[PDB]
Amino acid sequence: LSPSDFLDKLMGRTSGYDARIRPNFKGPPVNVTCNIFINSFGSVTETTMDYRVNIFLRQQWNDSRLAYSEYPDDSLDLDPSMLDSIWKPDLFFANEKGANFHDVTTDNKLLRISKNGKVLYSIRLTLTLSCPMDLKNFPMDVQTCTMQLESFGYTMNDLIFEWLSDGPVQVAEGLTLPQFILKEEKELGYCTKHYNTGKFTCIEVKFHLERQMGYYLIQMYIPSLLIVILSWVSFWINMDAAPARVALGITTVLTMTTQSSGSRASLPKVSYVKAIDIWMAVCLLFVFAALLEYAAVNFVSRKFVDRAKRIDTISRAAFPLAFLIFNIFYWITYKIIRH
Amino acid sequence: LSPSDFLDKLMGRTSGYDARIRPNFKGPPVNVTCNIFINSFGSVTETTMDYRVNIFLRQQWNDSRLAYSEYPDDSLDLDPSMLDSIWKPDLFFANEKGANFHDVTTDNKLLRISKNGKVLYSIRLTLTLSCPMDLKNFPMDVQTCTMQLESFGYTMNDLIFEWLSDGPVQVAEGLTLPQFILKEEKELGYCTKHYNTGKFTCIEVKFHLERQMGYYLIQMYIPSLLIVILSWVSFWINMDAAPARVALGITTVLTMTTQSSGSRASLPKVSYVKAIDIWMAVCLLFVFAALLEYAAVNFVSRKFVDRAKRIDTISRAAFPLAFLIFNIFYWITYKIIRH
Amino acid sequence: LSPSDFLDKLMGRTSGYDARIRPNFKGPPVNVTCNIFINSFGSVTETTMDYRVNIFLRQQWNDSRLAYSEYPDDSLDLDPSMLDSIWKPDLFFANEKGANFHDVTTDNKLLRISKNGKVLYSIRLTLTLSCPMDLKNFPMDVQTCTMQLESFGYTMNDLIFEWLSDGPVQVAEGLTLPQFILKEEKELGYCTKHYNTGKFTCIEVKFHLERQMGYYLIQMYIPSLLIVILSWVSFWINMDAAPARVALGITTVLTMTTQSSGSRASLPKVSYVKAIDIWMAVCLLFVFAALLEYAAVNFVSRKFVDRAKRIDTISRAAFPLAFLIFNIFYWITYKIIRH
Amino acid sequence: LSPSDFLDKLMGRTSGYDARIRPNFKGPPVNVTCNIFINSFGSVTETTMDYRVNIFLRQQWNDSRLAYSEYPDDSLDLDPSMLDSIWKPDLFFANEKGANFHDVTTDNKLLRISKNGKVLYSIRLTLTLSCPMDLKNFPMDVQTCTMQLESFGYTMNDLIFEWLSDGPVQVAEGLTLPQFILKEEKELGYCTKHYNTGKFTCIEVKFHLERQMGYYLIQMYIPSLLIVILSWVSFWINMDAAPARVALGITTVLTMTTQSSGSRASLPKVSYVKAIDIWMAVCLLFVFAALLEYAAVNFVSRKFVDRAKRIDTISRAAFPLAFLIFNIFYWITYKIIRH
Amino acid sequence: QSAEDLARVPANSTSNILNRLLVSYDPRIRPNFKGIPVDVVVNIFINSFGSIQETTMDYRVNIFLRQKWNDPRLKLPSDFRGSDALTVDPTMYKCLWKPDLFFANEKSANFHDVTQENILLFIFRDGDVLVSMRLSITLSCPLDLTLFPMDTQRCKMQLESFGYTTDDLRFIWQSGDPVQLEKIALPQFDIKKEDIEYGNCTKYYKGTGYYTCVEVIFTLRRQVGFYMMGVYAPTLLIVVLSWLSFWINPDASAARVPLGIFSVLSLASECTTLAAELPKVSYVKALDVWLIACLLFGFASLVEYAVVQVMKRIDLYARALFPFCFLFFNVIYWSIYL
Ligand SMILES: O=C1C[C@@H]2OCC=C3CN4CC[C@]56c7ccccc7N1[C@H]5[C@H]2[C@H]3C[C@H]46
Ligand SMILES: O=C1C[C@@H]2OCC=C3CN4CC[C@]56c7ccccc7N1[C@H]5[C@H]2[C@H]3C[C@H]46
Ligand SMILES: O=C1C[C@@H]2OCC=C3CN4CC[C@]56c7ccccc7N1[C@H]5[C@H]2[C@H]3C[C@H]46
Ligand SMILES: O=C1C[C@@H]2OCC=C3CN4CC[C@]56c7ccccc7N1[C@H]5[C@H]2[C@H]3C[C@H]46
Ligand SMILES: O=C1C[C@@H]2OCC=C3CN4CC[C@]56c7ccccc7N1[C@H]5[C@H]2[C@H]3C[C@H]46
Ligand SMILES: *[C@@H]1O[C@H](CO)[C@@H](O)[C@H](O)[C@H]1NC(C)=O
Ligand SMILES: *[C@@H]1O[C@H](CO)[C@@H](O)[C@H](O)[C@H]1NC(C)=O
Ligand SMILES: *[C@@H]1O[C@H](CO)[C@@H](O)[C@H](O)[C@H]1NC(C)=O
Ligand SMILES: *[C@@H]1O[C@H](CO)[C@@H](O)[C@H](O)[C@H]1NC(C)=O
Ligand SMILES: *[C@@H]1O[C@H](CO)[C@@H](O)[C@H](O)[C@H]1NC(C)=O
Ligand SMILES: *[C@@H]1O[C@H](CO)[C@@H](O)[C@H](O)[C@H]1NC(C)=O
Ligand SMILES: *[C@@H]1O[C@H](CO)[C@@H](O)[C@H](O)[C@H]1NC(C)=O
Ligand SMILES: *[C@@H]1O[C@H](CO)[C@@H](O)[C@H](O)[C@H]1NC(C)=O
Ligand SMILES: *[C@@H]1O[C@H](CO)[C@@H](O)[C@H](O)[C@H]1NC(C)=O
Repeated sequence: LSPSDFLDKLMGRTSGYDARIRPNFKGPPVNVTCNIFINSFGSVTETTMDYRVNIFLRQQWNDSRLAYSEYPDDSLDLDPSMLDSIWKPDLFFANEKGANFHDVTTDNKLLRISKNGKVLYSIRLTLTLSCPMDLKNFPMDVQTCTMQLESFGYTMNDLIFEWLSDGPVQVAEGLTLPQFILKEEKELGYCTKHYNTGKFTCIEVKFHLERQMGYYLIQMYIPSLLIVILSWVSFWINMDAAPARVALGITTVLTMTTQSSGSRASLPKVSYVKAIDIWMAVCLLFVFAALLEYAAVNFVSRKFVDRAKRIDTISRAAFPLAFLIFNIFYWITYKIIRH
Repeated sequence: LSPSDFLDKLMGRTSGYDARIRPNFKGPPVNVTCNIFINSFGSVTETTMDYRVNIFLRQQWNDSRLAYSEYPDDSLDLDPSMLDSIWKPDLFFANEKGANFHDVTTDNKLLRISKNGKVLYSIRLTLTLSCPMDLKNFPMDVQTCTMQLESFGYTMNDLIFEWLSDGPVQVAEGLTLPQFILKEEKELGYCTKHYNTGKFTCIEVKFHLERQMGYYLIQMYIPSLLIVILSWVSFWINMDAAPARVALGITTVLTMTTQSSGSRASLPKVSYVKAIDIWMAVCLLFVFAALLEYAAVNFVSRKFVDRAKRIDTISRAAFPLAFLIFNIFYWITYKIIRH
Repeated sequence: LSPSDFLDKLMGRTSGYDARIRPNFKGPPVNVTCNIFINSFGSVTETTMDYRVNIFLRQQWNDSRLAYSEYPDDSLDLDPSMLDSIWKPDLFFANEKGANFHDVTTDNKLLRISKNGKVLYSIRLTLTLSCPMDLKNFPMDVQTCTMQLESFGYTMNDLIFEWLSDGPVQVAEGLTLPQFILKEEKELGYCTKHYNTGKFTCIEVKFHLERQMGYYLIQMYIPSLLIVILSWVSFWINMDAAPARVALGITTVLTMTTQSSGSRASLPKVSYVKAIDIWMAVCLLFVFAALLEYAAVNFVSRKFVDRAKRIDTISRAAFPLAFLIFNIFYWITYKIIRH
Repeated sequence: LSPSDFLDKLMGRTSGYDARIRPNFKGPPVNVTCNIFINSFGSVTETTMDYRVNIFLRQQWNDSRLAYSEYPDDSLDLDPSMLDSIWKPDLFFANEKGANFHDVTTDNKLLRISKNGKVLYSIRLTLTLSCPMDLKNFPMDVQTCTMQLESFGYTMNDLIFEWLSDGPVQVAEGLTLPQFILKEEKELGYCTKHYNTGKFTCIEVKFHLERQMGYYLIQMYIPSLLIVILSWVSFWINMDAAPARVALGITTVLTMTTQSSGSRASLPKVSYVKAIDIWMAVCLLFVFAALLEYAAVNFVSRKFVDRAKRIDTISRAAFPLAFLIFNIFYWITYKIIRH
Repeated sequence: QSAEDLARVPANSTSNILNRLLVSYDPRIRPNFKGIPVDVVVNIFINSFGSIQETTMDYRVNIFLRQKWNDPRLKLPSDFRGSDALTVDPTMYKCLWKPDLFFANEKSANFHDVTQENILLFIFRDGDVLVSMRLSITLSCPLDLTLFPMDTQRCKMQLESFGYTTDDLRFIWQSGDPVQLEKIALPQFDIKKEDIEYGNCTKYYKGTGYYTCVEVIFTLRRQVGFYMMGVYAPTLLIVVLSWLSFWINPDASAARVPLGIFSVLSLASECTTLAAELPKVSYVKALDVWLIACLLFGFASLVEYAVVQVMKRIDLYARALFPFCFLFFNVIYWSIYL
């Protein structure tokens, strides 16, 4: 007969099947094998510590009550309307902020009952997970964005999740992010919570987002470094030309202050110190030291002009070595040591 | 004898009909023919890689069960409230990030049954699809933003989509985007996803979005180009002058730095080096090189004038030619060979 | 007796009435006299090309199937919950982007039936209507942001919308917009859709918006024009006293570049050339021209001094004429013609 | 028999359970031991004066009519669908702005009725809680954000809330706020809203949000100190150098005022004076005071020649004393006198 | 509807014999039908008042809209004494008539549904029905920020009837403390309970009746301290700097060059940097008048430098005239735009 009528003969109000009771009741816990297939991975914002995904969640399990060997069609499938007549594992995402199904042209979910009792459930969810990023070393950071599936009111001896055998988490092939790159090293583990009541089951997949810094290396480091070079060539050459020296000093400290405090609207607003902020502050300190050493040579000037030019030449030899020492001790620290 | 009660015997209780069984069941597939009519378009954002489109989507398919012969009216339609009494193909959008129908003054859903059996279904959706944008060459790039219709749990031996013959996707005429321009040539074809559970039918459209470049040409390229040309004009004057070239050199440097530091609030906040960042860094490097290779002349001058005169006579032809070879490289790399 | 059962004796199950058959079925079409009454207006956003308006909407039409002369109470009221029993004409705003009702403290609908069958249906909608804007001439422009009301499923052979005679579209008094000023001349018109199915009625209203340039005059026209006059006054000096003339030239070019930077920082994000960016590029070009005049005078001056004073006087007479010709052409083409 | 049918036997149309009246009606109050478990804590803004939290809220209360001793199950669960067939205490957050439940795969409510009468009701809410924060001492402020639960319908004659004994509010380990740092000392107490009808019960928990002044201290404070030092070094030189004093004076005034106006667009947009504004104004005032001291000692040089030198040597020891006195009167009143 | 009974004693049996099963209490027809107008007694209680967006002209506010009227068809019988306030649950909130008010200038209003529904209804002995409901409205008030850093915005909230004229429904305030509010902190403005001025204002909509209405008018005075210690005193300091730059010697020196080229550059880079922080509103605000005046004075300083070096006799007049010419403007501007 028809799959609808045979289905309601199998799982209706009659025939002894309560949806509100788990299969294998008073026995071994069910093994809900679930996997995800993510489509979009966007808006990894730093002002709210979240990221939005749009996944396909497919979970399979067993129940002896939905078994049959009398019907021609081997895998029945019920419409997404009457999904309240089958027990479903009551999972939820342990850290999601906002999340919702999709309802374009139909309900985007599916439930198939195989002949061997294997029940297959597939949803299309949109989630906004919460990942606690740290921007301590900002333009060279590596973030771990996690996603945890968990049960809601079923203990480990009542229900357990476990990932699929092969390919439990797989992204779409053509996705890309504005700032980060989603690496191909995702880690799949268990983080089972040991709460006050019992050990509620939970599984976790963590993605590694690695930030690329071409934009910052072009438009945040190089202008300030060239400004520092100009700050040195101020007093490297112009010995006696004081109006051709004070002007370069004013302009270089002014353009460095403008570069430092007019490029913070394009950086994520946090309050702890970032790497780019340390570098900006050290460049500001260096141009300040350039202007101060000019003023010191001018002070010691007004029988001693040889000592004045000697201090000038010693500073012109010491500033590049000092900046190379800082630059090395910064780059080997942030790029190779903390990575 | 009325179209309110004729349907209650055509597809209601006193009729053999199931809204969960496709026509021609266990036979040939159902050739659903779809076509779109794009009303609005926009919100193309580089931060979340999406774009919002407000479409009239219609799809037609003929079933042998919904055919009448005794009725006087050719095409009768039922209310959208009773849209759970006809099999409708689950047509979901394979790259959406959220969709919703429209229900102003009446729900915007229409289903009309013809006399031979041709069901027509026209709805109005407000999707926000996701096209991955790649801003490698930013002020001159195209964006192939797609739209992927697909079925959800009907393989290609059950359901098959295909476009109309004449004018599948016909965008409205009065469209005007803030950044892009929708090119009037919309590519259209099949994607036909082959998952590990069957071959699922699919049809897709690709729009080409080309940038408008005039605003960046007026406000980014041309002022910096005139700045670097004026910077060459600077060191073309006599060399025996302490404040007469430092002024124009540091003027060019200050204007270049404030230009490149004020333009960082109008670009898309991505973190890989694009075309405009390369062009804004190279001109800054050039005006810095002009100021530095004047300061070196002012150093080396104090027959000691002959070497500085040779340096000036070399540099006066070195800088414009080494700029107009890079200019050729840039405008054949970004405008020509990368299309 | 009471209204709540008189409606059951008029349109209910016992009497003859149908909830999806139009008045005068298979006869002359029904003429819906539609008018609106806006309350709010704003969010005219040029980055998504859509405004938002919060309207009352009154549609009145006659149907003799509700004509009654049974008891003298001549104003029947249906509650806004059993609103699916009467026939009400479908109406969808053919350019909306998302729009919905209001449901605070009650349902915000009303349906009053009169004696002669003329019923009056008033709803309170909020609408995010789409408006294709045009910022070719930004601070001096007009927007013809329109609004259409179209039938959905009923051709012009079955239903016809028409505006009310005595001021169909009204405006709540004291309505201020942050940018525009809504005119008192609103052009009501007969749109008409001629699609492949048939011809569908479509009434429309076109508001005119005028951007008031009072802020742009005080903040971006007067300072730049002042800087152009200052750049004139720079080389208006007679002798070759260097630091004053060089000071004023560098001053004017730095402040003009900073003005251009801030103008990009505050203005709309549109990637085609606007009539404010033309007028900023030209002022930047004129300050470039004055600096180049100084550089040329210095380059020719060490017979030579006579030609130097000659070209200085010629430029001092020619630059005001050039700027006046440009300003005349600019303000006639933007403030006068395209107005 | 089945636990669902046993719930139908225990409460329904068979027994005398009335789901609209409180337990032990016409008698003593019913204490509800409540405890929360926060999962996210973010979006704490200063523009709309509210934060956003994502909690697991749990309530335990005794119900006399829900005891039983003739069933093998030690504690039954209750379906989230048939959950409005029981008494539940109306508990709302008195300072919320937007609050919603979750259902990501199923409803996230869980109701467990014990064998003696204990009832556990656990839900998962997302809340936007309105806390009013002041920024009178901004970059070292400590904001107390409260969450106050209170009854809606019943007074304290009927319903009495109280927190749990051990660990009422817990925090999910690994939280990180963008610009704050949450302290582990949560001060929880009673609230007892005294209204006109009766004293409605009210409990509350106050988190102590502390801010961390890294980005502000490195981006603003240290540049301000350096510019004040440069202003001192300006007139620390002798009067033989007429250019250098006024040059460094204009230099320090400009970099101070542009650091102020560059910081002014990254602070929270409020209208009362913050603690950073007082510092960035007084530092500008002292830089201007040093430059006006230079103007005075140039105005008096028209005790024949030491009338300027004595005042300059007095300033060269009196301005650091003024800055030190301001620092001791600032870093005490903001860092230690407002705890 | 047709269910026989469930209980006889408690506060639900009286509702079952009061409406929807017993004698017809039609919830569609108002009390005193074709008699006198019903008198609804409203009094809001504000819990939150914020997000005054100067780009959309709105403000969000959370109220407790209590409304209490007199229904003689719900006269509680004298069978009991303990049911002085017969509390009906919101499952039957639609089975009794309720006045259909609405906010005539709202934008997107919605209820609250946390852990329960937030509507409480009481039915008293003498027939007085009371409805409290928590509400989260976002009304619209036309902000006119011409006097921007010193302006006072009045924003009003008006309750109205929807379909019931003045001879059918009529709103009156409680007449004792009708608009209360908690301690609330606006980010920029300053709400004050000293001005909470309210009143009736019915509208005469043409053709169809004369609809009732009440309204509250909050007054908000935007505090000025950040702007005064921000873009007022540093900008005035820049202008005073460029004035005092006339005291440097021109004779055989080159150090007035930076004090000019950086004064004008600093004032321009303050003006057009402020131009993004201000509310994006395209008409002349008082702050913009101040900024253009300060830029005119910097331009005047540099053109005075030009005229003294294109023509002792002019500097001594400029130093004593133009810093004295600032004061007249600084008096008339703060007298007009304040
Ligand atoms: O009492 C609680 C609160 C606590 O909330 C943190 C999250 C949890 C997730 N699951 C879902 C509900 C919960 C649970 C199950 C059975 C009784 C009490 C109970 N809970 C929450 C609890 C943990 C564990 C479990
Ligand atoms: O079991 C699955 C998982 C898999 O998820 C990736 C996306 C897919 C696209 N659609 C969505 C529903 C799905 C499907 C149909 C019938 C049985 C199982 C099933 N799903 C997904 C599947 C593919 C193919 C198909
Ligand atoms: O067959 C169609 C598709 C077409 O879609 C573009 C939008 C239109 C808007 N109105 C609403 C529905 C529609 C219509 C009415 C009756 C039969 C078919 C039908 N439509 C759409 C149509 C046009 C015209 C009309
Ligand atoms: O009469 C009132 C009005 C007043 O409104 C401010 C909000 C309050 C919150 N709770 C919820 C409803 C209320 C209440 C309960 C019982 C009778 C009357 C009544 N109210 C509101 C009241 C306060 C106190 C209480
Ligand atoms: O018939 C109408 C249309 C008209 O729309 C402009 C808005 C108005 C606001 N109030 C609320 C609804 C309205 C009204 C009440 C009762 C019957 C009809 C009716 N309306 C609108 C009306 C005015 C007056 C009134
Ligand atoms: C589920 O996992 C448990 C783990 O011990 C195992 O004993 C059982 O056989 C599995 N399969 C079921 C319950 O079908
Ligand atoms: C279900 O039962 C079958 C019985 O053979 C077993 O092989 C399978 O592992 C079980 N689990 C799933 C998820 O199919
Ligand atoms: C659908 O099209 C296919 C062609 O690929 C055809 O074989 C089949 O019969 C068609 N089915 C119907 C119902 O027209
Ligand atoms: C109707 O079905 C028949 C298949 O036998 C064919 O004429 C045609 O493809 C169908 N019409 C459609 C799809 O519009
Ligand atoms: C409606 O408008 C049409 C326009 O042609 C007119 O013929 C007709 O008389 C009008 N009235 C009715 C009731 O159809
Ligand atoms: C509807 O028909 C009646 C017939 O008496 C007429 O008086 C009325 O004006 C008509 N209404 C419209 C809107 O045409
Ligand atoms: C509830 O019942 C338990 C039963 O042991 C008792 O201990 C407790 O005091 C009661 N009250 C509360 C508030 O838990
Ligand atoms: C609730 O708390 C009160 C204390 O106010 C106590 O007297 C009572 O025993 C507790 N339990 C119940 C069930 O009322
Ligand atoms: C308040 O409302 C209107 C406003 O003019 C007025 O007619 C009425 O009498 C006033 N007083 C009341 C309702 O007590």
